[PDB]
Amino acid sequence: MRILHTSDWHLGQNFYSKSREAEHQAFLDWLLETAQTHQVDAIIVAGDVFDTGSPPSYARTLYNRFVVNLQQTGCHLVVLAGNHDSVATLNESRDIMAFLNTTVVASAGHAPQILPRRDGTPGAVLCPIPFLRPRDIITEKQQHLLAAITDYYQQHYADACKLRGDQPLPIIATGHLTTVGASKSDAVRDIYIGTLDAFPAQNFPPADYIALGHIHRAQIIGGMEHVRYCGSPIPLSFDECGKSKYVHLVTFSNGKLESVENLNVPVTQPMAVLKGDLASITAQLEQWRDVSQEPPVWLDIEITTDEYLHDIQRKIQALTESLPVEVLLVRRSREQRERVLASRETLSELSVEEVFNRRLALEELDESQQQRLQHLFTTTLHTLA
Amino acid sequence: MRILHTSDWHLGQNFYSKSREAEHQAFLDWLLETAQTHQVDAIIVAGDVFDTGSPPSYARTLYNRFVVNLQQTGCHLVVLAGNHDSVATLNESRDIMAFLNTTVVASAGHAPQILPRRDGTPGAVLCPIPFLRPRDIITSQKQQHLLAAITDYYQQHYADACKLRGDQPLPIIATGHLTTVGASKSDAVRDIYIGTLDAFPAQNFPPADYIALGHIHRAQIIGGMEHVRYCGSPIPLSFDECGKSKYVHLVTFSNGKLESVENLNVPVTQPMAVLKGDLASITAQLEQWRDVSQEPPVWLDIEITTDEYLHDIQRKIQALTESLPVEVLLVRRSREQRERVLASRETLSELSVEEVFNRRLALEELDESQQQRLQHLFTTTLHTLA
Amino acid sequence: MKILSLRLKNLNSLKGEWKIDFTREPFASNGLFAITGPTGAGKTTLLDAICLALYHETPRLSNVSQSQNDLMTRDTAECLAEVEFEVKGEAYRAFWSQNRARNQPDGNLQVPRVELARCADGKILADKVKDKLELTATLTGLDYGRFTRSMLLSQGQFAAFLNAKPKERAELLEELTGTEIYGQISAMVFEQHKWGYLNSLIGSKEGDKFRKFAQGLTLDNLVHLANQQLTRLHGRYLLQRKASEALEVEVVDTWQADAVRDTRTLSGGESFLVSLALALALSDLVSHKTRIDSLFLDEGFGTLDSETLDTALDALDALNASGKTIGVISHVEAMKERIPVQIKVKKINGLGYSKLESTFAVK
Amino acid sequence: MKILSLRLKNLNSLKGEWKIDFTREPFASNGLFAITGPTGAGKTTLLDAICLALYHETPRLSNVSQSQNDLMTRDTAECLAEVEFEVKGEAYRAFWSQNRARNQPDGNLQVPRVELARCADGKILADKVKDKLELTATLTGLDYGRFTRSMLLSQGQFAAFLNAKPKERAELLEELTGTEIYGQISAMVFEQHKDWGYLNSLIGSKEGDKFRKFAQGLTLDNLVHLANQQLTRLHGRYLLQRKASEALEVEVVDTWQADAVRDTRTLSGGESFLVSLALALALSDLVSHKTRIDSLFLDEGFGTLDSETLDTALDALDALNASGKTIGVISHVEAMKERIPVQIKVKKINGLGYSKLESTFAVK
Ligand SMILES: Nc1ncnc2c1ncn2[C@@H]1O[C@H](COP(=O)(O)OP(=O)(O)OP(O)(O)=S)[C@@H](O)[C@H]1O
Ligand SMILES: Nc1ncnc2c1ncn2[C@@H]1O[C@H](COP(=O)(O)OP(=O)(O)OP(O)(O)=S)[C@@H](O)[C@H]1O
Ligand SMILES: [Mg+2]
Ligand SMILES: [Mg+2]
Ligand SMILES: [Mn+2]
Ligand SMILES: [Mn+2]
Ligand SMILES: [Mn+2]
Ligand SMILES: [Mn+2]
Repeated sequence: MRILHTSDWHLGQNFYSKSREAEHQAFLDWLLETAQTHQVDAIIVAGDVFDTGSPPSYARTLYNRFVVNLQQTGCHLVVLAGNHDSVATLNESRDIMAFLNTTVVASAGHAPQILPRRDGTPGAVLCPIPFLRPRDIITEKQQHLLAAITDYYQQHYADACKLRGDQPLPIIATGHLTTVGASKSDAVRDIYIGTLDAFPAQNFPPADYIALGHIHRAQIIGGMEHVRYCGSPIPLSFDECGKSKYVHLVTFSNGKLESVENLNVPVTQPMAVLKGDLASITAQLEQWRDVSQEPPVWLDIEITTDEYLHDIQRKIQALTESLPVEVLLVRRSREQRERVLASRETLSELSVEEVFNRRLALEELDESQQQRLQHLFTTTLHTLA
Repeated sequence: MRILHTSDWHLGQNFYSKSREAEHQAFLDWLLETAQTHQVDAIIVAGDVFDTGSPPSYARTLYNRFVVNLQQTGCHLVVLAGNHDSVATLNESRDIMAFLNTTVVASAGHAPQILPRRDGTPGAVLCPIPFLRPRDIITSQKQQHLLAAITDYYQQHYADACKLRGDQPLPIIATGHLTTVGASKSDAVRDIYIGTLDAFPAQNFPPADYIALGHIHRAQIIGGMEHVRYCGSPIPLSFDECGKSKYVHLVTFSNGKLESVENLNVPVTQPMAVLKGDLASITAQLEQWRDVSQEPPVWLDIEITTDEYLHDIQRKIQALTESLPVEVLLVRRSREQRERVLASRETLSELSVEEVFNRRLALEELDESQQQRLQHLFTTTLHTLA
Repeated sequence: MKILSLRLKNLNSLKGEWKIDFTREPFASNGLFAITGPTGAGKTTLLDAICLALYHETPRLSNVSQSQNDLMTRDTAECLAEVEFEVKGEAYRAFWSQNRARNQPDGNLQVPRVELARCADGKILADKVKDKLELTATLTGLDYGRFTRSMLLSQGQFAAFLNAKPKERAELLEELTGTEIYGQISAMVFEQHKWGYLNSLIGSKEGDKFRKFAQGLTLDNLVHLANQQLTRLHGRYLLQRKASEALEVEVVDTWQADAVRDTRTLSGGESFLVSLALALALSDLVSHKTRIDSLFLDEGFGTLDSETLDTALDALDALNASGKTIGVISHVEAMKERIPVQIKVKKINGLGYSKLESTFAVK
Repeated sequence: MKILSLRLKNLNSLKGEWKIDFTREPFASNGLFAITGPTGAGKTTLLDAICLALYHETPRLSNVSQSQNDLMTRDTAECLAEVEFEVKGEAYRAFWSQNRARNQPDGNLQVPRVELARCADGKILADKVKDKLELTATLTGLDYGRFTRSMLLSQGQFAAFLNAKPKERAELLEELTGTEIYGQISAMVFEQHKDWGYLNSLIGSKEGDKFRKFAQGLTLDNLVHLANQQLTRLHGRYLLQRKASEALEVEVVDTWQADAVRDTRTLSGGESFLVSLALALALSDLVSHKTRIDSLFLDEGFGTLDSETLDTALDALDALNASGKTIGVISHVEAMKERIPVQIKVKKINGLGYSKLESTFAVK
């Protein structure tokens, strides 16, 4: 059977006071016609459907319009819950979606269920795993929660394997978490910020497919081809190019995985990041000097040098008058702000000489002055110690 | 065809920090089995489904569970928006409710549609009219203005329904949610149209076969005409509303005209009482429940007309109500006292200095000598300075 | 005292030539409007533009002078606020300005170059900060300390009139009704007595006691109006004047057998509701001396939960049939659909600046 | 300085007698908890009990004397607040009770009685309001002013530490790190100068001041570093920065503009709440020798944030759930009741006017 696997839509996301409604509408239309054409039998969204817990009105308009236009196909939508999605909002409309060939799961502990294909035959089973809350599964700490997620996954794969009987039914699993060796971005919020850092790929149970998504860039974990991310179908935080936006059309063969076709999503609103000094910024602005693009590409100017003190935004706007581009940001860069730490525990155990050392570091000390003033200090402590 | 008519559910209402979830659950179960038994084809909720604009989780659970259990009967729910319901919350889920034999009308300006009967035949035509805001019907712009606006809106929609009826005699059922001139008003009714047009004359209504109205929480007939009828809330939403007159109206139509309006009552599951008078009258009325085993306790409130409020009154009422299965809600003083406390505008810019002098003398208990000696000493000395 | 229009330039994060006029089409009809935007959009900036243009101040920024002009927009060489306000039938136009050194985004701040004129004559009434301050204090009647408790309730300080000390409340009630002749009467009885029946009843030293009675009567009318408003917003409390010589109101708790307690023991949301009711009653008061027409709220609606916010917003629709230009400010998503006439404030792409409408730019 | 328990009785709309304990099973695990209820339910009362038991005062009512006890519940005879607090491994407890005359619901307000025991050896330490106030001021280090600056941000005044005057901030940073030796070292150089020429000029050492100002500036720089670490999740636009002045003072850096710096009294209401929450959470995580701020309670500022900012700030609030500090947040917003697992729920009882907690906290 054929599923489409996609994740991390982030509907109703606020992107520097810009609405992404046109891009989500184009993508949902495209997904409807692609699901018609390629003869798919299910669609799986693995978490982060909505961006906030109280999404706007047009976000719920988009999602309801997509689900109601899915009804004219014979398909079957499966919706998971990410770390952004509110639990009770999805649980309120749990069973009223079940009358529309659509199943949602937000809490932890749903029994794994079979799926129909487009002719009512039981095609595959899946164990739906949403984003597990650290209060939901448990009753040092990192191995505790790691083993908790591990035995949870083992338990649900055991129940799905028992449900399959002795029939040609593949196991699909879901997830919304981060794993080892993950191309993390800035749209990705951090889960288990006190407990975990990643998840080992070998802790997953073996299955015919493991559809995850938390990281918004498509990649494969380790070398296991049956375990894939999908990432967002749109750019979310300027770190993602307009080419790596894929939806995985997965097709199975007689109980085992056959193919994972990475069909790509066309771009409606392009983005562009601009780094360096101002002359290199102008040289990168040169590549739009003539082209007529009707949706203006959103820029993110990042200054690397010390030109931050000058009247930047007036100069950049005076540059970008003529060419049809649109600017969203002017900043000193992250790579500049990476190494601005340059430090620092406390002054509790820190000695007065080290306070005195930090006093001298602002001065112009010489080897006399780091031994004439320093000897006068170090004595006069122990004239009073 | 047999429709059901009800209104003013007020789901998720907060009633003095008590939830009405058990009563609404029992009523929705009862309405399911009753609409199944009597072979109803369309239920009409004529307004005020949800109490607030952001209802709780269990209220949306109740309403979604009711709509999803409706599908086994083959009925066709119609839901309107009262003066409490948020417009955008219904307008989001309109298109997804339309796939469940459920039409939800919240904005103003929907085309009148055709109900199916239970076997797909085009039974009736209804005019869905929700609570009209004072902005989506009026231009940029008083009392006669708003009255004529509502009147020509009703006439326009009735004209379009009469046109859509055509050759076949089908009943047109107009809807609505507003207050009229013969209105047994209550306390749960928030007052709509508070700046202008505090009532609506019944003769402005167009001549439809039935006019299903809301906003008044007691069963009532407006202006003598039978086909115009409130249906009222199915549960007591305040304390002044008596716990017996709680009806759903099964309306059976025949051959394009109105035949039967049957008022079938909702059984009580949470009784409530009102106790007025002096303290000994409260004790005498509390002697009623002195022996009866009653498993949901009767939420009664105390109104005290006399001046026994100022003592440790909640001590007395609590010590009385230890032994009874009662669970008193509140101990307020009196409404009728606070009716008479308004025996007092008349600002001091109008009120003369002698009138301010007169209000000073009224606080004293002065006699006619002092009301003439001190007054004449005052009333000459205004001009001797100013 | 009625705000007619408001024109500002590059004030906090607006960076333009914005001008709203409350005598144009969308404001004269309804009266009650709202200012809606996201967090940090610029909502309070339009609200302190009027207090800058009138009193050279801001609820946050105390001094705005040649030293430390902390509000004027970054990378901007100038700022100006200018309000039009009418009183007793005639109009006036206050104005305020600032420049940097040489029209450059950095430089030295200058003298603010302030003025105040009367419309329909062009006559310049004042040109210095002192003369303009005393001229507006005698023209409108109310200075800054009464403006931030009667006509404009700033963010976080909505309880400036409810929880005031008795002398500020006494000064505001002295300004609403002129009780000068009420002092002349019982100053005479201090000398006309040589009878003491009058000089015991309204017996004053310098006319003060009869003025205390007139203040008590004006406050009792105000408290009656406040309970008329308050019976819809929050039905639990009522206001009443204390049995004391100092003018103090306090709350009757109708739920707990009309037990009486002071106003500084209410809650946050309840105190917002009571202060909103009192400020709304102060607008419906009428006198021959400096009536309050306009009213601008700032915040408080976040302190109310949902099942109280709906009742308070439904009670706020009672003024669309009025001529008062009460304007409200909030960010709460329950308010953007309840109120039809809105001023929307938008952030332009996260550059840091903002803009509000297309019909409000001057150019 | 941490709060172990809290016992109150008839303090406000909370009738009866209640006791919560932060060393019991729901609070010792998570640390971050919430106090949730409707409008007027009694949420601020549980913080006014702490302020009353410690500093004989609440942020609304400036005195609770023989006269003017506007706190006690209508038609009740008496009230008492009692807190238990640990400083440096020592578990003291404070006490504050007041009775009306002859147990009558209306009578003469009598004289309050106070304890301030030690509770390890069980000895008492004070019996008057003066002795109790000065003993707790020298015991915890926190005066009532510094308490509302640091450990308890009351309703509507979350910006008490951000928008403070320089001398209050100087007193609080002087209390966090005992810097008397930094004045003592910089006292003798005034006489060791009278080479000592350049050193006494560089290390300003007249009366033990300029070196101590340098130590305060270093503590503030560490605190501002911790604050920016917290603030990079809540509101990514601003950054705190200890500005260059002779009086220690912070200001904000607007990264969304070029890098333009401006003072803290130009922020918004919601932005100022976020910056003050970040600063308070930094002051909790800071370590020192003199005094430690473990417990932290804050009233509602969350209404000023809109929907998406509230989502971001409340998602960034879960980082303290893997700690051992007892941050206790208070709001009524409907987003907070599901995002936080451990809650104290305050329920009004039937509209009588009183209220009650959950059934575990009853003293029975
Ligand atoms: N001189 C200035 N230059 C640049 N930005 C400024 C200046 N003064 C203020 N701002 C910013 O202007 C923004 C708008 O602030 P306000 O208008 O006071 O907030 P607000 O509109 O009330 O938001 P609320 O109250 O939370 S809905 C704030 O984020 C300030 O940092
Ligand atoms: N002496 C008293 N006896 C009984 N109730 C009182 C007394 N004094 C005040 N109250 C009421 O106690 C209630 C509790 O108020 P608070 O606890 O401050 O409100 P809250 O819990 O902070 O809710 P918020 O802050 O508005 S969301 C208020 O409604 C007061 O009117
Ligand atoms: Mg503001
Ligand atoms: Mg509070
Ligand atoms: Mn995601
Ligand atoms: Mn995610
Ligand atoms: Mn109703
Ligand atoms: Mn109604």
